[PDB]
Amino acid sequence: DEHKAHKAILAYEKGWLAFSLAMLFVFIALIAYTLATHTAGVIPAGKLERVDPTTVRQEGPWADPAQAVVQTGPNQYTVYVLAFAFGYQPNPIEVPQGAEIVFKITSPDVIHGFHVEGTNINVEVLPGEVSTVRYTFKRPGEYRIICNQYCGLGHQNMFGTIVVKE
Amino acid sequence: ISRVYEAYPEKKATLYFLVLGFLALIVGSLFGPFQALNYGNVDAYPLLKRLLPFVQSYYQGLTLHGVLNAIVFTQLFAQAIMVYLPARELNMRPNMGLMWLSWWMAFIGLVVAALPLLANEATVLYTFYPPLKGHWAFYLGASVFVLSTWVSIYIVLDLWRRWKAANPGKVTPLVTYMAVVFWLMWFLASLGLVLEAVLFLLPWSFGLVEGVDPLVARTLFWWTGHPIVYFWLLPAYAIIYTILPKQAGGKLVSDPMARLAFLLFLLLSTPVGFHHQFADPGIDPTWKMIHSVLTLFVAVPSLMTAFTVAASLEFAGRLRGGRGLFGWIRALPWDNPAFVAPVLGLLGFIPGGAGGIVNASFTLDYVVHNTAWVPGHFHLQVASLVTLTAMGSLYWLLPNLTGKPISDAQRRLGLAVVWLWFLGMMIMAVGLHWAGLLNVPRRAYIAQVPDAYPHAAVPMVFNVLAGIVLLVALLLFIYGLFSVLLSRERKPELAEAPLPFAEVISGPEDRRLVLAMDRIGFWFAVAAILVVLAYGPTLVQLFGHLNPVPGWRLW
Amino acid sequence: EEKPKGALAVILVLTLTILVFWLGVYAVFFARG
Ligand code: HAS
Ligand code: HEM
Ligand code: CUA
Ligand SMILES: [Cu+2]
Ligand SMILES: [Xe]
Ligand SMILES: [Xe]
Ligand SMILES: [Xe]
Repeated sequence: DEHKAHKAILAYEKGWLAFSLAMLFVFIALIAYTLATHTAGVIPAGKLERVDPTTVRQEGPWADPAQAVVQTGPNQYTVYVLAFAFGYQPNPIEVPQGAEIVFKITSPDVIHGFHVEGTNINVEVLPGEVSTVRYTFKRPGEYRIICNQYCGLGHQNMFGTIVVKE
Repeated sequence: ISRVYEAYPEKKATLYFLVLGFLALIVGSLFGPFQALNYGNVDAYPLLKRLLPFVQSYYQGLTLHGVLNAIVFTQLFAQAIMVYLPARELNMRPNMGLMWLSWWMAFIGLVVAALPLLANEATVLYTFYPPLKGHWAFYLGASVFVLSTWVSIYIVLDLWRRWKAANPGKVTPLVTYMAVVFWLMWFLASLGLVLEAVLFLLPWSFGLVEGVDPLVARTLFWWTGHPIVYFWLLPAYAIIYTILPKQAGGKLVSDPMARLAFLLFLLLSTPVGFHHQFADPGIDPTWKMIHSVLTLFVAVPSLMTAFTVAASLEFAGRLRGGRGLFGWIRALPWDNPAFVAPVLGLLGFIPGGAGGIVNASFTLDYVVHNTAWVPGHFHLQVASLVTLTAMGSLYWLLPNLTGKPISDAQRRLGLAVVWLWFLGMMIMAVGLHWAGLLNVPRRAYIAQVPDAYPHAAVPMVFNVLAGIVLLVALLLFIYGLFSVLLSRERKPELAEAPLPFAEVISGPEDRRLVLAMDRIGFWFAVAAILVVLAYGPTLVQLFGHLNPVPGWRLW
Repeated sequence: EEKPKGALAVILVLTLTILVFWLGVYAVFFARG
């Protein structure tokens, strides 16, 4: 008693530990799995791609919203998106289904979020930096973009739109 | 006018830390219910605006909420517990010059930062992410406030060194061990914020520079930004390991398991920050994977804890006449809020941690990042476990420090407070997690766009319920806290009582294991190499290609 | 006395809650891929 308890407890304890690590490694594997599939496309680009937030909408890929989408492969479209204080450009963004859409998103002011309702696209958008994410919609239609990073007083109203064309 | 202050003057300083801490918790938490209603799709803010006229927007309120609750309350509680407990264990006195200088730093720093916050000059939330530019007195105030802890680190290192000298060869006592690796951990951790503040935020808000690189700023932030939650937790763990078992009528079933847990926190708390930056650009995916792994390892200490504590409570339960596979649960002292409060805390901490381990799984984070789920996650962690622990500990700590006793009336009002808070927090956590799976973003005044989230109809109800429950609980806490700090009933003899530290069951195999762990200098240096290795590569590459951008005020 | 049945029971619950959360969300991740 009490000294008995002690050995028992410390015994089961090592058990519990070995079990726990095992289960953690199982998660480690299942994560590594997703990193090998198509679904890992949403992981932001690692390379630094610097831009100037004060000239972003005057000269460059983000200047003219009518130049936002650009076919850059046989089935690859690059969309230059701008998240700015209280909206998105272009609005709406119009893309084809079953194509690989490469988003390159930046901000002329503060930090915004780019959350595409119904997808795994959830990326922070930093001024002075390009956030590059890849994604292939499968399902058609009206995807809503939500800002999920506090940006000011109009944050809660900062929505946008994707039109993925059937 | 207190002799009890004159042999134990560390008692007084402790009390000032606690009181200042709970005041901050009260003030911050007012905004809670309103924020819960807001997530229930109700707009209560005009009512608030009518009561508290200085309140200019939902976001000013949320800045006050985060800052007073998550930053101020938690740091002052840590400072009070992780200085006083080791001091009483060692029966030594803390350099009282320095102790009172640390309390002033925190108090002056608080008041300096309060002004701009209250005056709507710093509505940037508790994470204050550039380019959002607050007033200079917010950054200066916070700096001083946080730096206070550097003094606390010194004080406990001192006490340790002095005890070491008077007991050559002896292993560091448990509580003091916890507090030492605790404060060393925090020192390592705090360098990220201090670097951000000294290199960028302070010159920036003083005028010296016009720009700040957002990516480096938030990379440095989250250097500190993760370990800081462990800075919130471990004072509660210190109490749960070394005080709860006694309140439950049992013993800590393992000393070395408790040391191991805290050692692992020193080792793995800091080099995991990129888990907060999964959705950021300009950080290598490889490094994110690495940090995701280290983050799952940092879960191990809390997995250990969950067994050890559980074991100790089972053990306590049995001593009390613990029946079968759940008898021990009923045999515990559910009539004592010091016991109840942190036990409930630890209940909610199960969903809490499970959420965290989700958030930690790299790719899975894209599901929940910046959504109502993350607030769901952390109210189970800090607003429940840590806060309940704190509240509960009023029932033994307050009397120890003041000599004021605790009526049976107060003890029962306590229990009500504790059950409501806990029930309120659980309801909310379902609300927020559900809403977060439905894409509802966090940090949003969503009641101002009523038609935006129709699919979150039923969880919005839960949030409304929580808001009401937690308001009541908060009110009853204020009532009950003051009733205890406003009476003149004073037994100096209970002020002279020992802290209800629990006894520890020891084994043979302890010795060598405990001895290895006491090699603090070694383990400190290993902890620091880990930070260099986890952050060094990335930081070097961000500093090579700085891209500052101007500030903005959008409130 | 003996085997810590209650402790085990607690970590069981913990284990199960972790699995429902993880696998639960792992599901949703693929559903949104
Ligand atoms: C004090 C509160 C804090 C704790 C503690 C905490 C724990 C973890 N969290 Fe976290 N968290 C993250 C991952 C973790 C992980 C892996 C853990 C782990 O340390 C948790 C381990 C816990 C366990 C493994 C549970 C053990 C359970 C026990 C020990 C209870 C047993 C009960 C008993 C024994 C009682 C029995 C009683 C009877 C009567 C039978 C991640 C991802 O990596 C994010 C970013 C999400 C995003 O995208 O924004 C994050 C976000 C946050 C934020 C938001 C920050 C912001 O505003 O940006 C806060 C405030 C926070 C606080 C805290 N969090 N977390
Ligand atoms: C009165 C009880 C409380 C209620 C009803 C409550 C409710 C809420 C709600 C609904 C949010 C979401 C706000 C949003 O994202 O727009 C929130 C945020 C938050 N809460 Fe609480 N809370 C309470 C107490 C606490 C306590 C005690 C703490 C810490 C000890 C805490 C820490 C935080 C933090 C750090 C945030 C996020 C701040 C930010 O995102 O800038 N809360 N709270
Ligand atoms: Cu853009 Cu919130
Ligand atoms: Cu963290
Ligand atoms: Xe700061
Ligand atoms: Xe502060
Ligand atoms: Xe934080």
